Amino acid sequence: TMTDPIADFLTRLRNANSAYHDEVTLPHSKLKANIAEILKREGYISDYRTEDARVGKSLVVQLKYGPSRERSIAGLRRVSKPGLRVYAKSTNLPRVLGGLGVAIISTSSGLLTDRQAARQGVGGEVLAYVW
Amino acid sequence: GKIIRTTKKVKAHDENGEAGIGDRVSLMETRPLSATKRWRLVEILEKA
Amino acid sequence: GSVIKKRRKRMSKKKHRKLLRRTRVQRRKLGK
Amino acid sequence: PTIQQLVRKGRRDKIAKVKTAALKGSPQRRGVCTRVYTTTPKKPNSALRKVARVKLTSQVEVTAYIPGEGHNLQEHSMVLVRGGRVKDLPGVRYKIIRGSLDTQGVKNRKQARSRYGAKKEK
RNA sequence: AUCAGCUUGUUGGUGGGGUGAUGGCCUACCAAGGCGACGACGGGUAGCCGGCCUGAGAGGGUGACCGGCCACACUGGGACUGAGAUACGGCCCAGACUCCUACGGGAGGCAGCAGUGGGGAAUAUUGCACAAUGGGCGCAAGCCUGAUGCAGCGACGCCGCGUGAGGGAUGACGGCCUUCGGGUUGUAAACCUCUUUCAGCACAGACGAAGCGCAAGUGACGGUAUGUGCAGAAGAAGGACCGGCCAACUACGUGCCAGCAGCCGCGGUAAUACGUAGGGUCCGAGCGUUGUCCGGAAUUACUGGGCGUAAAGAGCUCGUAGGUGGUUUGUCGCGUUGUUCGUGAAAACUCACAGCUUAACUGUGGGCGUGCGGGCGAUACGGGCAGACUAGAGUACUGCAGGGGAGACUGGAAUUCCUGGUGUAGCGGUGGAAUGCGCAGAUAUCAGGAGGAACACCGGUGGCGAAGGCGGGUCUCUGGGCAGUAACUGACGCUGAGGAGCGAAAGCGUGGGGAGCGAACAGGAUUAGAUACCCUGGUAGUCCACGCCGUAAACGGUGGGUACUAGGUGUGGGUUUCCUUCCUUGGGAUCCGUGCCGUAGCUAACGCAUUAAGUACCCCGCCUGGGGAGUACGGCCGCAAGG
RNA sequence: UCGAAGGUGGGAUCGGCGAUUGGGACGAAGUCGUAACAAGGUAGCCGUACCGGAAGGUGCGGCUGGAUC
Repeated sequence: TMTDPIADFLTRLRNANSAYHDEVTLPHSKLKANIAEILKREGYISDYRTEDARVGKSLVVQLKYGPSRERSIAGLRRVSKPGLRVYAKSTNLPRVLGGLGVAIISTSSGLLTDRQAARQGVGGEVLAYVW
Repeated sequence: GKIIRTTKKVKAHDENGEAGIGDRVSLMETRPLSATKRWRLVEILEKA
Repeated sequence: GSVIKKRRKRMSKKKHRKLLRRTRVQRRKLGK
Repeated sequence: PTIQQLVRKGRRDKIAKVKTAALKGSPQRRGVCTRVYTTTPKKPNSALRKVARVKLTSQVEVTAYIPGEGHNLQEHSMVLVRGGRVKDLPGVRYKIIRGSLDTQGVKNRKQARSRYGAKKEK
């Protein structure tokens, strides 16, 4: 059955990217919406929105390419998955591509970036790597 | 690195025989009352 | 794969089964 | 395997076979030479390798190779064997030290003498 | 676990006892409890730690010196004195050993500092002193201290220094090569100056002692470290290696002999590899060899590996413990995270500074001490508690296809056998034959009868089943799947260690049945021989009823669940829209299976490719060089074979 | 009363030796055959059963990791 909606979100985004798609339609979740907002703020997706579907809501993510069709996101991976969960302190935050990437971290203050968490001096759960 | 859930057995003292099997209770650590008995029932918290 | 592997295995099994047949009554006598 | 499969069972490393088991955790070991003889090497080689059936103080009977040009070892000789495997003879894994106890150093040897127990002539 | 059950003061209670104190620590009585597949109960091994070695780190090995805790004192048991006892140099008893005896009885315990024997490859002196620090006794002087401070032996380890420095020829001999010209040793040697490090011979001579002492004295190391002089280079170098990995070549002798060797491998008349000489390279009071641990080894892969064909998916399902879990509301603050406080001995490591002529070494001051606990804050995620939803899952109603399964009855073709007509000398079989069947009437051709087994045509990469598997006809009983509607329950789901069930063929037990076929067994033929292939016979078996065994190339050599990633074209089952001739694969739309081809992606390659071997999450099984070996030993199952 | 050492008894468990006996590994030179690899001259292999100096043969079911059509 469905065990990891977040990793499903990441892999649907990745598969749609590698085939050069423009829209991705998803079941709606509050955490998925937060991930999509963090992705949009960092210039990884063109836009994102929410629609009312036949049972629940739905989330539509519009992907972004370059002028000569260069994919904006190069890689997506899930770090803390059901089974083995990953938690990080405020002084051992990870670095993606030596700092050129973004590591989404859920802390008690909300869903932040690794640099945001390092500046605010908090720690939490490392949901994913995007770069 | 996985999170592991494990259980332990504790012998505790209740004077009046109030709490029954299946209840949820609080316990406090005391002096040795007998051979392998070091806890006391402070107050039953949830019935069943 | 290659049939040399099955060939080695079959020869070993064949020899063992022949040996088992050769020492049936003796084995029954000892085990009992 | 699954991380739960690793939690339940874990990783069991391979077993490390014991090398030179007759020495019993010693660099050298003394023995009495029960027999001296010669034996022929494998397919592409041709010689008369000088070997000795000896009995160590580990109470283990072993074969040792005698290096050098010549030796004066017979039965009932105090020898001092050490490790060392020569590929040519499959059975031997020990070598008799030249220049200790009853084993003499080689004669008329003037290069790499220490490995053959020859004193530096003055 | 090739050790699954263990416990009877054992688990709890009460009244007493005992202790410095709680307590089955002990006792009398009552209740039947307590531990265990997160490994009880057994077997093996081992003193634990700060630390040490290795490693990028995680990790692996380890517990030598120095420091902390524990345990012991010839082996076993016991108590007395005190505040305090495993009481090493205390007591009692029982053993083994050593010694004295007048034979009645007595005396001993170096795993304290030295030392002996023995074992071993191997580990030291039967030394000085309480001068300093620490301890016991005493008012004090003072007395005791094999603790301690020193000394001797061992290149055993780390560090430092020396065996000489300058100039000296287009560069003496001699050795060794030579292309017979010449080259290397080599500025090296001989030669004229220089300084003496350390040792050698003399002289002086410490700090450690703001010490101790109420007596004028007080250093074991020690006349030592150290300074000032004396003539002189005067007393001081060896060990490996030179095929390639890897710094460094020629001659001579041996020729598969003697021998070398970490891997591949060198030696049989030209060896840079064996041995000896000249030369060279790397180290240098050391150089090699052996043993042990870590690395390289991503080769047990947490960091950081795999399972189509290289080792690796259980034969297939159901299900127990366990692991994991769709959208949403509130609460707790267990996991998570922030801050503050306590602790994390010293030594060790790291940074800085300082001291001994440098170094090794020492001291001082930070950091490190990666954890635990106490108070306070946060609530995104995971989790608990209390609710909600229908998208997963299950049920309900209406239709669909099917060799899915069990029982009973029953149909025809064909083979064999029997009975009876006709009929004559062959039939059968093979590459060719011969065994064999007939002439006592075979084969062949008709008519009648008995019996058993398998179901032509439909019928194929077409259907059904979890797999193994399933088609002559009819009747009775019965399991699963698909589609349409979406009324119902409201996460009830996924996987599943062990366990249970099903499981081709052969094989086993009891009782039937027996046409054809056919292991074994007989002949004939081939052949050098034929325990075979080919031919003629032929028992078990194949068949039925009821039970056993539990294996297959049980294969897609591909575990189950879920989501996503271009398409083209066959086929099986079902719903609907537009042309409607209103029939036809009329066209489209959509759900579920089953084939071929094909991108992107993946793979060592072959190949897979929406029925993945692609991209991701959950759970299980399995792999770690080839043999020995799926074998032995032990155990469980079976009548046996055997698994 | 408790109680070490000792005596008696039947079992449990771990090892050494053992007349005789089975298989395994490796050997400069030996005897018998030709089983597999090309349709290896009867395609090979898997489970099972019987038989044979030895490789091996045959029956039943299965697989293609089988050549030609």
